[PDB]
Amino acid sequence: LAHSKMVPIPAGVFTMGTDDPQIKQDGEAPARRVTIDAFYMDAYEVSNTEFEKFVNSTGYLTEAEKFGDSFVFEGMLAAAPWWLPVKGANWRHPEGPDSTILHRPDHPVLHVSWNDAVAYCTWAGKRLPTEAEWEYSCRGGLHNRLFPWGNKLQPKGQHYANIWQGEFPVTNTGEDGFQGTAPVDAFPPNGYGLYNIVGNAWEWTSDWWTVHHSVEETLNPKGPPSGKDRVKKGGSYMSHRSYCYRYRCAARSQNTPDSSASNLGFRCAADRLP
Ligand SMILES: *[C@@H]1O[C@H](CO)[C@@H](O[C@@H]2O[C@H](CO)[C@@H](O)[C@H](O)[C@H]2NC(C)=O)[C@H](O)[C@H]1NC(C)=O
Ligand SMILES: [Ca+2]
Ligand SMILES: [Ca+2]
Repeated sequence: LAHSKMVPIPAGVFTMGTDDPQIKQDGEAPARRVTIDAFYMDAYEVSNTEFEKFVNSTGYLTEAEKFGDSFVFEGMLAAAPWWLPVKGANWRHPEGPDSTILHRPDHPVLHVSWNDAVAYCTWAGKRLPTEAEWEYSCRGGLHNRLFPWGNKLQPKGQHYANIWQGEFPVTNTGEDGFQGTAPVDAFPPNGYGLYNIVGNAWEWTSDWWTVHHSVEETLNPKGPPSGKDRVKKGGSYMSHRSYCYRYRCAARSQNTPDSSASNLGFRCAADRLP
């Protein structure tokens, strides 16, 4: 395993967002040309094992642990009836106190807040990516496509990401091989060498959330200077076309930075190799 490895994301110009928004309320539009300097991105979502190294080193207590609860999806025992605040749910106990990570060390760490993620990434000599860096990387060198790999959900009849199959939220068939999370190195890489950039765990980025974007060309944009929620990207193992069509690189959602949940993790980035 080399689950803290990073890949070089090349310098480039890309179209962020889309002029054919699928969830207009989320400010997927307008499409805008963005220039990104070369940098490095974690190939993998941060895993339980990698987060455990951080905690062993620092003694860090996550915000869910301090608050004493976190959000868990009902189907695996609030924003929706299927999100329950579970006492004792946290990164080590993803469905509550009588769950464990012992059998899933290589799955993405969950129940980590924005602050938790920033602490980890900085400890590791890295940082969170910006939304623009994250989306550019997600797109994997392709222009104006829905997914990191193209426009077809199952190219060549193959599953390319861990999302939901079946009727959400009642029945997840596990057709793609995983009902909950998958190992961080599951599924094919995109064109830049990134795994699970759509699906599996949602991913925090550094930006404050807004839905108001200019079409002006920008360079290494950081998002708005203020806000109340931070941007998350990429969808999760819960995502489905029928209700949360957000396993697209252009998609986006938000949460307050102290929020945590059983489908939300992160990966780091860095200007240079640490
Ligand atoms: C985090 O630290 C724990 C506690 O030290 C590690 O688990 C121990 O590791 C030692 C050293 O190899 C083993 O001999 C013990 O059997 C382990 N003890 C227990 C109670 O599990 C753990 O491996 C560390 N985690 C990571 C990811 O580095
Ligand atoms: Ca799945
Ligand atoms: Ca992901």
